[PDB]
Amino acid sequence: GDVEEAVVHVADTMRSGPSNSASVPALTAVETGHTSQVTPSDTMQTRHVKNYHSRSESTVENFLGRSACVYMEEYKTTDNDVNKKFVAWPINTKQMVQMRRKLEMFTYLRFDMEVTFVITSRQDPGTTLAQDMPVLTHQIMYVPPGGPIPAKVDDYAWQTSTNPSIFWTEGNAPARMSIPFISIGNAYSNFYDGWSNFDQRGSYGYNTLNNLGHIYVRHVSGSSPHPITSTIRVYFKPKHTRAWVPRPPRLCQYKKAFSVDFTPTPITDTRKDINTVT
Amino acid sequence: GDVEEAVVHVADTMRSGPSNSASVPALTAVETGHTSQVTPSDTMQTRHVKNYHSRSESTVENFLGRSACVYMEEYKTTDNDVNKKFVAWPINTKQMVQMRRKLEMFTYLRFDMEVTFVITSRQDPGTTLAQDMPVLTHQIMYVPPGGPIPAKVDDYAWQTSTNPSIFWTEGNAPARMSIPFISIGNAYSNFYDGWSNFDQRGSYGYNTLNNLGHIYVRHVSGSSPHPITSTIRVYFKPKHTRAWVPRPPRLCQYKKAFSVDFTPTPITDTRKDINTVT
Amino acid sequence: GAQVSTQKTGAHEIHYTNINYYKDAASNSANRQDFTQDPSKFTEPVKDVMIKSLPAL
Amino acid sequence: GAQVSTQKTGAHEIHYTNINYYKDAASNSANRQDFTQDPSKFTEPVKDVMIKSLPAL
Amino acid sequence: SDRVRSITLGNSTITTQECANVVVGYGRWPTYLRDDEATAEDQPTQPDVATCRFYTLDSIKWEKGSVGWWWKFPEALSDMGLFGQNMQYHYLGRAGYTIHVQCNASKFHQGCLLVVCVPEAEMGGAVVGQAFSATAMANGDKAYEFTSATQSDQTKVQTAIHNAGMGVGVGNLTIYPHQWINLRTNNSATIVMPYINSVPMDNMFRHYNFTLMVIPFVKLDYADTASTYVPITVTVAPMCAEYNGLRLAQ
Amino acid sequence: SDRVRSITLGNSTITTQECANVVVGYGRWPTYLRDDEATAEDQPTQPDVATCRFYTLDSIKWEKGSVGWWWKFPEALSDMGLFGQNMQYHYLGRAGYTIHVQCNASKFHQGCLLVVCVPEAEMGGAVVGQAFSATAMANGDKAYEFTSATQSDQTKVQTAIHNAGMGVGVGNLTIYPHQWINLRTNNSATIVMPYINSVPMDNMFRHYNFTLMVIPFVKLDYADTASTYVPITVTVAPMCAEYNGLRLAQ
Amino acid sequence: TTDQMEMFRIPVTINAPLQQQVFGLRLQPGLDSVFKHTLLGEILNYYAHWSGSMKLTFVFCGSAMATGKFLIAYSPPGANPPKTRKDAMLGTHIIWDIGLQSSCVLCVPWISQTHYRLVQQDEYTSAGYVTCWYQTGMIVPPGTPNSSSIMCFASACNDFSVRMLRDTPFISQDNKL
Ligand SMILES: CN1CCN(Cc2ccc(NCc3ccccc3F)cc2)CC1
Ligand SMILES: CN1CCN(Cc2ccc(NCc3ccccc3F)cc2)CC1
Repeated sequence: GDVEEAVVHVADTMRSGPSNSASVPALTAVETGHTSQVTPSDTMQTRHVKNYHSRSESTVENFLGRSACVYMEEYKTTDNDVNKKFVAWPINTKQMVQMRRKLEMFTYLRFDMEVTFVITSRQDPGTTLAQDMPVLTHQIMYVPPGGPIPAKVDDYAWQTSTNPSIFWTEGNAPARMSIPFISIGNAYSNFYDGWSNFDQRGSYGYNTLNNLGHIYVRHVSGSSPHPITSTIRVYFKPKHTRAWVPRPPRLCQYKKAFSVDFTPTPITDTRKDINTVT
Repeated sequence: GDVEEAVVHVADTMRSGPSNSASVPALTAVETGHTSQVTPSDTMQTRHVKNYHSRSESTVENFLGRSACVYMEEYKTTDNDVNKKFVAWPINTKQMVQMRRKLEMFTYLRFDMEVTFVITSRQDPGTTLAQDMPVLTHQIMYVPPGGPIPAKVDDYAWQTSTNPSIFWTEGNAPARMSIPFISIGNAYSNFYDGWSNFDQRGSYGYNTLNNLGHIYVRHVSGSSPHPITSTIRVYFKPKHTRAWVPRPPRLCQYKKAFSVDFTPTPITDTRKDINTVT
Repeated sequence: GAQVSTQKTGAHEIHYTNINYYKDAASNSANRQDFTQDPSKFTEPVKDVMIKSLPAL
Repeated sequence: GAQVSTQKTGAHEIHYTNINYYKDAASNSANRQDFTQDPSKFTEPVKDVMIKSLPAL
Repeated sequence: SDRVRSITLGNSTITTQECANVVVGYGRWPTYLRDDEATAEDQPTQPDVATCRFYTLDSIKWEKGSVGWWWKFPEALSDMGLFGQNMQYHYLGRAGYTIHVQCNASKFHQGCLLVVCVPEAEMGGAVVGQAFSATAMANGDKAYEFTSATQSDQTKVQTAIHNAGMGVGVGNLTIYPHQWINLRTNNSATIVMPYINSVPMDNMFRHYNFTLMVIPFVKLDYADTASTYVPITVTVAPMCAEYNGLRLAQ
Repeated sequence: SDRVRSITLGNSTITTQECANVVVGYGRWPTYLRDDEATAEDQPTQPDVATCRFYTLDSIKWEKGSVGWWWKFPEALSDMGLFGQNMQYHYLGRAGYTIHVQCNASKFHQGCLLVVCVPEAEMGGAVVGQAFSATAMANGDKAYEFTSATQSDQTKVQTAIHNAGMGVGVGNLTIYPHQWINLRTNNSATIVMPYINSVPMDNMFRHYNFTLMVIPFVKLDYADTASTYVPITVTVAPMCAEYNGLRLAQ
Repeated sequence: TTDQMEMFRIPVTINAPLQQQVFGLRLQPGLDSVFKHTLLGEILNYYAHWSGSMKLTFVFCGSAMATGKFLIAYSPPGANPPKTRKDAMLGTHIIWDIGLQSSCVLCVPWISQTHYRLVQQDEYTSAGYVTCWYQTGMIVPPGTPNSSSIMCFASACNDFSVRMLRDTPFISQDNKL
């Protein structure tokens, strides 16, 4: 009641001696699509070995359980262009190459999410920099699809009544939050070989299923006599992950954020000849 | 269940009286390589004494269980030279003399590690220093061997997806982390009397077994109108230590970070004559 | 309502406590202590079982 | 899952509790409470045992 | 008497009528690798008797001006009987050793030698920041000479005797397994060195497991005799040797 | 199927998908020497795995005009791996052998080979009353050629194929352990030869335990194909080998 | 290779010198160009250490009437790679006979001084070489092609493992997409 209490090493080698029989483990047929299950004990004499190695670090949970940057943008506290004083990003995981490739090794995924925000500020260069400004504060707002979108830093939409938001002050620890599995389907889909219209027309590819919403950021009320620039980095960390239908890793460099377009690439590098080993 | 519960003083002297017999504990023979086990009770009359002294502070765990600096370097927030705005250090324990000598008293070691980072900043001198800059932030990245290495402060490699990293803000406590035993062998080796190539050629010495990786540091996004210099100090603290095959302490001053080279040194200091005692 | 379970160590030569503070299961920490696996799905997708010793065909 | 053990004091003239919060044994604190030792390995490496009272040879 | 010892390995025997006790490494006797500690999968080869036998490694001359000598193993036995051949044909090796040093003189000679096995005896070059080849520190069974004065040639190791070529005090070498040959009461020293390394097995052509060192701590002296030098002989016998990973011969 | 065989010795394996049964000497499997039958007193050495493994002894070319070939053992393996070294360093030796001969051709080729192991295959010189050296009958792993016509050179053995160089009818060699390679239904022949001699052990450099002979009894024939010859390979694996009386290397 | 698909086929000819090497390669699954981009190499490049045995499977894609034998040998680390069949046959090897069963498996045993090896392999942690040689030669009847091809498959055994996750170097970007 006060307390309730709650490891699989790799397979061990086994002693094998000389053999002479009709059994032929070495010979098989790959045409069946079946990968041979032979072991070194079946083709050579071997000693008894106890293996304590474990595959703990190869689990999908651990493989994907690392925070990775997915988007970075800059906004100023004061400027002439209204659009340049706040950020508006449609959520998607295809912006950064490394995590994109990591995720694209599986066709369908289902996981919880942990989001962390890193914010830094710097004073813009100029002819006069002498000023005193108290600590700045920032607001992060999440707008599910179809909700109102602010058009300026001081718009009424920033008074969130249902939209979740975070207020953060510089000098403290980075902000963090958790997000459950929020897909209409039974699992996220990295790829979608299909169209939008039933007549096989319109948008094509994974761009059709991206309806996760938007994220907005602004300086709460800071407006310095001189410009100050801030940068925000977003990090995603899957939790409680499940994956299905593995795929081959991508060979060609990415070129578009919402398409699979690519350029043909050689299979691999070359060497002098088939016998060169040096 | 709610709670589960879980000292060796030095040997005591024993009363000894006058003796006259054929036994001769005082006489021995060092040629056997055996150190005599005689005690003062075996050569002089002694009283009974109870010793409460303990050798707790001489254990290897406590002897090596102190954090020591191993590397310090400086990088600037802004400068013309790209290579001067970030640090790239190959991990090794031979850089600082004191901890090097402490570790070199044993041939093989096996321990967990605790790493602490101390970061400080200062404004570079100049003709104009009036500026206002928010708090700075720093990123520490660890790259196992063979991984991609950034070539500039704003390189893509800084978007770690698998490489662990720490983001730290000035004014808070120093960053800390733990590292398990990460050697391919069964124990770390301070010395290696051997070569790299099987033909007894190439690299020689402990430089061959140093493949621990690299560490990189940068200012996240700070770029001041005027230069700012930062310094980072790295501290190592072994935990759960085991040691084998003690060696004599080094007598000659160190001269290379990856070699045992030295200059001959006198055994010890001199005195007027063999009888001088003043 | 505290869970006690073993932690990762070594073969030849160890308990930690965990408590949940939030009402949403999505807030828990990663459950990276599972090590079950079965490769027969991708390595032996055939219908008829084949004995390694016997000839393939 | 709390461990209770004695702390260092004096001969003539005392409990602390410890709990582990992380799943990795490398995160624990130093186990500097062990005081076992045996110098015979380096002081008596001979094959035949020699009695101190008896002559060496 | 306890001053008489006999050792029998393979088809060879060693008898000494004037000797001290036998030092056994760190109290550990040589033994074969266990099943739960090995890493290689294939069956090893244990050429017992063929390889586990004594091998006289040449002989030196002890003069009044001698300073010391050293040998490196297992390279010293690189071309000695079937041991050398098996070393050449296998990728991995593992074996303990029994070292016996002989040095006899009359009851009118005086001198003292230190016999010590230094595991991982890494050495520094004569000139700091200058590399040496694998010929200034090991060239088969031949013995290398320590020097009284500081070495000057950049092509060889620093031979300063007082620093033992490892930048440490020569007097502190007692820590390692060792024995003393005092001409007053001893003629031979015996040390049984078990296999010490950070890995279960290792290539025996790339790594020097340990170095033997013989240093006269009291210079030889005598008067009015026809004997001008005291020869010194070393004999070594691998024990519980097993090889692995057969391949073309190096 | 019974036409599939697999043999595993040491770190080498042989697989054949088209073969006949395996012939076992005189029904006796190779084995180690027993205690009540030995004569030498010292401990033997059994370098199992290091020496008990397959060794491809070069390859010949089968033409329309080929007559036959022979090899002598253990001299044929005199310089093959650790087997040769151990042979060189020991006075006495004893080991059985497993001989596998490979020869493959299409279903449009025709021919028949006789594979036979002749123990004590003593041979007579080309000229009666004229001695030959130990180079006209064995020079390592190289194969020697039989001749259709009567030999005339006095420096070599009588190579008349019909008499098998032993002054006996070639057709009667069936008495010895043997197998046939018929291209219609076979590609390999396997023979397990136990140790046969009048003494428990013998010097392996002075005595030829047995001779292998491959004789085409039906000449190779084919028509309209780009393949001009059928290569033939021999592979031999010592079994239960043990040596004795170590000494300097021959 | 003007045709990329040609990289997957190992040529073979009817009339070859009695002994002739078919191919040779270094056993560096995570670093060698041959294994760099395979399904196994890609996984390894996300890690730093690896251990265990490996499987190499060869399939003969010639005519049904063709026949031959091949010797495939694995040479542990050494000062020199093998140059002739006599040198190669001393190490671990298997004799492959081509018949109804069109595939043969060479299991590379895990022979190493350390429990683990670096993916970014160096001289210290070498792994050896793998080579293939003609055992008997390829013979064909009339009315068949004079050339054939072989293919190789790579995979890990059941005792394989990896550790120390790292970021792969094969993928990079210069600007935000
Ligand atoms: C294309 N991939 C599909 C999987 N999807 C996972 C995912 C789901 C939700 C979130 N939410 C991030 C968030 C946190 C806090 C406030 C607003 C937010 F949008 C992130 C990733 C990623 C895209
Ligand atoms: C030559 N000595 C050998 C022992 N080795 C111990 C050791 C092992 C690992 C680390 N890691 C430090 C670290 C922490 C966090 C991120 C990256 C890191 F590299 C330190 C010491 C020291 C060298």
